[PDB]
Amino acid sequence: MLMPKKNRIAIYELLFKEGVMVAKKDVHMPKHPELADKNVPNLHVMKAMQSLKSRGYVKEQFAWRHFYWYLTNEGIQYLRDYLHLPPEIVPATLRRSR
Amino acid sequence: TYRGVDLDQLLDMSYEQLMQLYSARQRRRLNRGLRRKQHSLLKRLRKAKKEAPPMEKPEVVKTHLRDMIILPEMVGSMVGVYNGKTFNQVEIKPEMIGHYLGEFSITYKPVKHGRPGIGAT
Amino acid sequence: GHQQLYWSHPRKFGQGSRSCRVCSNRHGLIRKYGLNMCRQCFRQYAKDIGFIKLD
Amino acid sequence: AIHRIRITLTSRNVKSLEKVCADLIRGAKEKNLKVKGPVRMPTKTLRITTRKTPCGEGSKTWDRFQMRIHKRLIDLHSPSEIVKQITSISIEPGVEVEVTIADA
Amino acid sequence: MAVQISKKRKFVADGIFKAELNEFLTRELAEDGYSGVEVRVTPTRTEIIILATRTQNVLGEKGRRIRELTAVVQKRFGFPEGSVELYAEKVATRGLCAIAQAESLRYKLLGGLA
Amino acid sequence: YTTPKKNKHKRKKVKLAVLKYYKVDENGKISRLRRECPSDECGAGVFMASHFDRHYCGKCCLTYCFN
RNA sequence: AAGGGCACCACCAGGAGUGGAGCCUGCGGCUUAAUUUGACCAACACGGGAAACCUCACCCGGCCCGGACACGGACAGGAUUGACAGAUUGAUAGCUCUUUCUCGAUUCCGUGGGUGGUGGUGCAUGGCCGUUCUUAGUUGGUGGAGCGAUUUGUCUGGUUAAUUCCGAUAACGAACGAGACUCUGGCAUGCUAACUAGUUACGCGACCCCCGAGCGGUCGGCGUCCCCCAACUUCUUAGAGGGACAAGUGGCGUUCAGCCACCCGAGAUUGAGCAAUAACAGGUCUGUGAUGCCCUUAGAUGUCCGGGGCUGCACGCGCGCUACACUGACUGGCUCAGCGUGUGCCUACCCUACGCCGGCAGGCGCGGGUAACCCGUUGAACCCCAUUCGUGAUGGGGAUCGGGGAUUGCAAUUAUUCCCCAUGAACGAGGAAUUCCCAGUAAGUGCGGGUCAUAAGCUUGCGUUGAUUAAGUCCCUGCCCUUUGUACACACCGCC
Ligand SMILES: [Mg+2]
Ligand SMILES: [Mg+2]
Repeated sequence: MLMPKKNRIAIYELLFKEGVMVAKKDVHMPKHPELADKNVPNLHVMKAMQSLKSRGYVKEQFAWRHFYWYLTNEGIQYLRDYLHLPPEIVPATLRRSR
Repeated sequence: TYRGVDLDQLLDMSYEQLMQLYSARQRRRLNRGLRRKQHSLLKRLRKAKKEAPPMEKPEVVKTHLRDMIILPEMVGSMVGVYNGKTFNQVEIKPEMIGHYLGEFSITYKPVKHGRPGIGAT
Repeated sequence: GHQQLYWSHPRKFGQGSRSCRVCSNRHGLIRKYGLNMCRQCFRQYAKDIGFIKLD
Repeated sequence: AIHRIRITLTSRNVKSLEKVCADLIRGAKEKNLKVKGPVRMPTKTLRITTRKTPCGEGSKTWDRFQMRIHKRLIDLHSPSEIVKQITSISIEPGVEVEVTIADA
Repeated sequence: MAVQISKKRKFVADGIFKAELNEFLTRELAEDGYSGVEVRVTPTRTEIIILATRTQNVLGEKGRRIRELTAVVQKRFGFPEGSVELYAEKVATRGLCAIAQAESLRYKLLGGLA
Repeated sequence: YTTPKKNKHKRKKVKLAVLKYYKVDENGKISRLRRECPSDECGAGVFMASHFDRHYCGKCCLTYCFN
């Protein structure tokens, strides 16, 4: 995938800010619905999540026309040391109000 | 004589009043905007005609778009119209004005009927 | 090719513009009531939506 | 306040609609509001006809489906204000309610 | 009004939501003894109740997986934030649930049992 | 198959060495020997092309033609 | 082969037809680079398959990787990516080439390994559905018999649409199917409710009689849920209920199960849905991110883009429509429906009142309607009433073809559709054969929905008008039960 850094970090931090992310299967979608300001094509995020699944940091669930990627525990430390983050900031699903 | 006026007047017959000389389908076609592909083809034929040697026909120009409607300023060009398999070069006669380019490159050869096979018992 | 021709052909109408909302099929679509579901998929799920047989 | 409101209830079955239309008006009478009579609108029957087979080979047997949407209109009218009086909806799953006013 | 669709289309969309959510729960909670889905919608908010056998299995570490599914259903259908809640309910007489028994049979067959 | 045309030759890049298209003289005097792209999206950091009859900006994609 | 019963996917008596003509549409054949393909009662207006692009799977060509991950090279002294100009290209695909700029670690190369495919295989399969077979049939336990395969139960008889029931009985006790069941239509002047349905009464009105009526006639004109400023629910809606049970009378009947006739009753058989065991090498891998195995996967069988084709014609066949006319055609007037739809997650695309322009197809502005609130009281057709036509291929028929005008779209040519003026071809009731059908039925007749950017000769329903014949039979075509023969068991399309 030839997609740049500047959207790769954006997709990565969206994926880390909350434990999951939802993407419709449409490789010709002009714009992924959320992260609206970043103007990121849907094919780029689909293949980025495919690469992350291939390396095993995320597991994928497929309904009718949607992906339901679930970030795993091996996805925690990879996003942490890719985004250069101390192990205190967690996804919302991990720790709530505690 | 397309509509009683000669070809010379048709060369300087602008588009706005040319639609009143075309039929209904051609007038509706020219009422809607011609896309960039048609304009590029028109520029290509103009280039070929201006670079064509005097008293000699221009070179062949090819295209897939056979939905082009013939304009009087394209008369005398060598245009190769695709038939689905090859490009068919065709003259632009002074009688072809209201007709689409696709009518002059047939998409099938006419059938030569042979002996019927196993069917129609 | 680049973006100028990869998706240049319009699909703002017509049969290729519509697909099943389940299996993305392009044949036998049911546009009534905005169902947007394939004929096979509708027979599969009509109990789930609530279309039940009476007569 | 001076308020006159409209309450509409709709679902796919009649038992739930009837029990809501009964207990809600009974609570209204126990809460002494005069009630405009329940209006049962004509049913919307959503019919879909589909060939049973997924292939087209067969005896051309068509499967027909229905969806009966029944809706009831009840108007709660009191000399005083209404919304501060009644707030509890007491709505089971499967039935839809829209609460509007005379202005709306 | 103009913003809201007709009642017929609204009931159709509700049925579509029900079927899609049921399919998602089937494909996601297959190994967790999924039984069925029950949803309770109100104008205030919606309540989604999952019927399943292993509630402790569908619920992750301190409710991790239930939070994950709640976020998934929040994102995919675009509810207002905080307007959906997911309850996992243990079924009664799980031998009477054909879905659970069929899934258990499929699990047994995948285990290698005759 | 048996495609009548030969397999289309894909472009291979020129493998350019270190750029070095700017020179200073007598112990340091800057000499822009390449054209400046004046747009904001190009910026003043990048240079323009040095074609034999026009100038091209890598980012701004403007064409300054000298006749 | 016998015996009994049954069916308009059988017949009888009829009705309407089909096959005869034109056209539409689907198969075969022919031609083609391509006319993608499946399917041959139980395929042939079927794949909801009415394809200009898409659909597309076929052909002619051109791009992209949307080839993850891992290993090893490669590289910030550049891994590599985009692009102006020119040629080149159908293309304004930096696709390639000359030419330099520019992104910067995301890539590139090679090795494995993905992945995808409307690619193949329904004779590998799931699921679906069709057929056997919508006929009434099917099975367990225990017991009886037989060495056993098996048999009784599951039947002589009577009855039913029904192994439906009564009756006998080495059977007893069961279970499914049928029945029962749900929706539907028919009666409820009985109950509840009604400004998003009405009625009645009254008050304003408007017009005619006003000779003189005057509580005269009409109004789909305005009002009385505007909140004090009428009642009522018959007409409409939809809920709770009732109502019909062979219940009552006569007869037949072992007087049992039941059957015929009749009164009262809205109704003395409303149509559907579901629908057992076992099976088919029945159809779909071209519905699926249902899927095994095989094939391809970078010059792609992926994917996108351009065009053509799927319509192509010496010909055969299927379902349809139109007609062959006077029981008609045209012109004008009069007059009655019911299903059901209507503005969208992607998705842009709604139903449309009314006013104006145009002859029409259409266009131009004002609105209503997310809907018993607007289209709409759906002023429909058929039919009815009057005009003309006059037994002629004629004012029937509108196929073929010319010209012009609009609509949708990126694009209407191989004519999308529509409108106008032109031409009026066969066809004068159709051979041998053959389809469907018993009461609101066939048939005539229009209207919704599906497909739809634009669209119906198709289909699903709806309504309008509305019958002849019959209340039987096994003659043909078949089916069920019993007995019988068998040299068949892939089961007579057999075997020989
Ligand atoms: Mg005439
Ligand atoms: Mg013998």
